[PDB]
Amino acid sequence: PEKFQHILRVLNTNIDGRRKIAFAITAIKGVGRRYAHVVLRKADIDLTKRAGELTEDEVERVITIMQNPRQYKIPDWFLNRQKDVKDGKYSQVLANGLDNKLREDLERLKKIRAHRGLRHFWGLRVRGQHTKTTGRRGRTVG
Amino acid sequence: RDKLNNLVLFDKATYDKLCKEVPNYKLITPAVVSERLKIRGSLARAALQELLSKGLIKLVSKHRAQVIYTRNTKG
Amino acid sequence: TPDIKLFGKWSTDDVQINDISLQDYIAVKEKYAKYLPHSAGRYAAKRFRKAQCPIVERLTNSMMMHGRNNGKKLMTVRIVKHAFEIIHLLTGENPLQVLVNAIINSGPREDSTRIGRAGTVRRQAVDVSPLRRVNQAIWLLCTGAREAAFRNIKTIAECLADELINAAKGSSNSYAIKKKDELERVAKSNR
Amino acid sequence: VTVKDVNQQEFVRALAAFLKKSGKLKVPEWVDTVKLAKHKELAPYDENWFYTRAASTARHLYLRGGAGVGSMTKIYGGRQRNGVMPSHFSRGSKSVARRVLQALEGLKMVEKDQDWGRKLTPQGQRDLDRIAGQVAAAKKK
Amino acid sequence: QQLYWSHPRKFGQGSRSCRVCSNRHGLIRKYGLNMCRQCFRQYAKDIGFIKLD
Amino acid sequence: PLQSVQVFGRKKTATAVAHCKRGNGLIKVNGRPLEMIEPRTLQYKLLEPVLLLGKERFAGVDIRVRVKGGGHVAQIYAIRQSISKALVAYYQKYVDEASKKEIKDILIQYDRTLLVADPRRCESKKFGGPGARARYQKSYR
Amino acid sequence: AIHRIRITLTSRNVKSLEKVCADLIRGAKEKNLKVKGPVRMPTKTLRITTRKTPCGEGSKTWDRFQMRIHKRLIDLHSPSEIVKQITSISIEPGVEVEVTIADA
RNA sequence: AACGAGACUCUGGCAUGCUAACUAGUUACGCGACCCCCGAGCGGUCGGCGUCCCCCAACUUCUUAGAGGGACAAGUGGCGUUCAGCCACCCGAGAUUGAGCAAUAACAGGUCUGUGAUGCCCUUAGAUGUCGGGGCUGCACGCGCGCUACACUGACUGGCUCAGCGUGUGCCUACCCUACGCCGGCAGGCGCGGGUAACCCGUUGAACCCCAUUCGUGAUGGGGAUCGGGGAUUGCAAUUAUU
Repeated sequence: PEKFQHILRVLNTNIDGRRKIAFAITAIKGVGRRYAHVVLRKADIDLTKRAGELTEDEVERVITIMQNPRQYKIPDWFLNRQKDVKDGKYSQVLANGLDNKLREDLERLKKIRAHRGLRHFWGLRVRGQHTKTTGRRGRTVG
Repeated sequence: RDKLNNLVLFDKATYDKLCKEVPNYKLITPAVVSERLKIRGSLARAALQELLSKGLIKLVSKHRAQVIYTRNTKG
Repeated sequence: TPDIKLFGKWSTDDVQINDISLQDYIAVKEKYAKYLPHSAGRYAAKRFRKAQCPIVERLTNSMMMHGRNNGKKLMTVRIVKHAFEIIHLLTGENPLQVLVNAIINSGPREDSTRIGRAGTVRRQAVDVSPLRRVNQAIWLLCTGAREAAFRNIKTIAECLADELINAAKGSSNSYAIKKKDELERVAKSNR
Repeated sequence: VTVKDVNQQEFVRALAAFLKKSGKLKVPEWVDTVKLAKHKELAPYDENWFYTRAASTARHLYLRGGAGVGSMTKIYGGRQRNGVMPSHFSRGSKSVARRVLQALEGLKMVEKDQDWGRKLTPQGQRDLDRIAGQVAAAKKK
Repeated sequence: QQLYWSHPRKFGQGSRSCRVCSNRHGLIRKYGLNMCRQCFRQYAKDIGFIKLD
Repeated sequence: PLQSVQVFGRKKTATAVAHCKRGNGLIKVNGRPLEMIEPRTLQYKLLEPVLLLGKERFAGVDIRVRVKGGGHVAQIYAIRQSISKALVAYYQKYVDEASKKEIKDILIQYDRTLLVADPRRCESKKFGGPGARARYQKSYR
Repeated sequence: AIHRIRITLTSRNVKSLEKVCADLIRGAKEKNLKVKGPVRMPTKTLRITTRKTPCGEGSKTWDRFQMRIHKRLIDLHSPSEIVKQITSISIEPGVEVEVTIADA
């Protein structure tokens, strides 16, 4: 039964109606599986059926409950970003805005030109890691 | 790995075959329903639960990782 | 007899051995019946001491390999209860008679070995012990189901029970009866 | 009967149901944001987890002589996968268990008894054994 | 001396030593011992331990 | 007189002290029925002596057991070994020789260390390898 | 007065210990003070497991050392004077003794 | 004749015999108290389930540690020169459970960076003996020991259920193991209490295992590398990200 619809498009990523609701949503960046099983329960809907069985009325509510999480009483610590830095607030970042935000913080750390941006620009590991036996790839030997 | 796809919703033909496989089959597990039809294993799980409510099949054994079903005990 | 133990559902009488060359190396009914295939066991410390413990127990032992199923003998008995159940429904025979046939049909009767002569490979065909036949036959059919369920929707229970049907029959659509004849095909050649 | 005489996997799943029927318990605000132990990777599959954990809590108090918030956590802790690093043991949350015990105590089926630690109230012990025989009466052990 | 002649060492390696030569690293802290493993062996018989297994 | 004889069972560190006292029925282990004890897949095993001997050797006794030590498996063999041995000792001491002689013969037929204790216990790890007999890899050049 | 006095003995040598325990049980029984025999307590293992080589080289070997201490205690109930009398006599080897004021 | 071998020492498997136990238990009631009819019965009474109550009760099977005993190819049947022994079997725990200790002679083996063991040579106030900030982690390659994975004999979420060797502040110049109560999603904070330890932490209510949900053969929820943002704790200080 329930032949009504299948694969659909939502914001910035195409989501299949093939998979279960929570796991389907995770494909959108800035949303993990842990972030989705919350947001579905705040929306007060089943997670025990497929994503192709949601109606347009329902999914319209999903994105609102997602993009104003503080106003639907999901805690601040449970967000991606707490006080971004130089923006002054708690925030939740989703697919195409995530990349834009990310590229800024790279640019910032070469603006000031800390140790960070130099390691980024040289293409070497940021965090405390040995590079002597790591990475390889490689070739060109003596 | 291979490429394969299964149906995650029911159709006409799935339901009709589902009613007629019963007297012909001694073993019915969701795995065997996966092969004889093109249907997902969790879909096939619940499809057999429906039949048991009708009394077409009979449960004979149960486990976490398996469920077994039999005909009508008419041979 | 008036206190005869089943498996909790299966008779250990009405179990035939269709060789005189493998009876008294199959253990299934002299007094070797038990409700479970788990024991402390003695399988060692004397050479003739392996043949004195049940076939059903041996089966549970030999299907727990590949480095992550060792020390999980309790899970293995779960697989055996489903196996026999499926075999009995599927064909109608008492599922111990199935297993005994499956062992008898799968055991190789001649095998080859190595011999070093002139610095070049020569091979010699030789025969086999009854105790060897049993050890080989239990290994081979278990290898089929172990391989099959290694990326399939089908569970290990389903695979194993299917493999005992095609072994117990002379069908030659199994991993066991295939490889049995392969060995003999070599043994003819370098005989 | 004594709760020992009946199955215990069945006992709890009926004791949880008893509470939820009777309007019993006071439930925290946090109930859809809760990992439910440190070592867990995901939130509960069940929304009735508060009722469920209160069942298992009250059962243990009947058996053992009762002990504080620390011991309850130790009973619940399990194995923590660490990815590339090999496993370790850990003990779960505290503030969930401290609300569980306090919610039970609000109905006065538990109480901070002698030698500073919770013990189950005689009224509490009465109610366990009351539904304990209902389990054996129902199905049949 | 004055306000510089020392830097606080009151934890870690540089604030413990051993009582038979003042050597560091390889030493046994356990039971209140404070003996370096090379020299511990030579005073092993001298009341302390004896081999048995 | 006050009929009470006590026995124990062993299997690789797991004591199970089973007193056999005059009565009828009501065999328990740890103050619980032995109709369910919780792996319950090896459930047929501890029941095995009772089932095989019939109910007519257990027609005048209450046997109860306390346990400690071992894992889930080894406990089952300990409790089985104790209740079996308990029965034998009771008949040798308050009834007569020929009473227990029959029962002894029945058990030792399907012996599974039902009257003796497994000697085997773990062997110590000695350095230069994991385990008690395995060795780390050794590389040449 | 009559005080429940507990005499703890402790040593590293089981022979030297035990005979001195026997002496203290004797001196008590001689005056019929209704003493309690030795209550032998669990022997405790001090272990040290270390390299045999100074400066690593050659096969990796270790060496298990152990010292076993022994504890045991005799409970008396008698006047504290006659206790300190019988305690101080008939002790020659290196064995420690600890007298207690009172016990419940 | 001697050394090494075995003998020996330690360790493990066998004692309802001996010795004796509020820092170890059991049993027995007395129980009174709680509890349910939970069982015979009726809800009484009798019994069951554990805790407080237990004793100037009884006992030491279970826990503990000392002295002893036990195992010898001893017995039986084969085989052997009928010797030394060997194989099978009875009895029963099979003479072999595992370590420690370990000879003569040798190596231009390793260690002057354990040594206030040590020869000789070198340096010694512009010091090779002290403070501050840096490095031993720097990466086109190569090699070795390991760890985690490639799933369904699985993962995930609930529920059920079992151990053993140890260790601990009162020590160096300064520090321990933690119960319990409260606050916090978590990391953690905070208030009180015990333990020199068969006494307190801890009847160490550990994991795999076990039972029921969910996922469905899909680089998938397998895998968690890499990496962004934020919160804690240790320290004088955490930048190259201590945890």
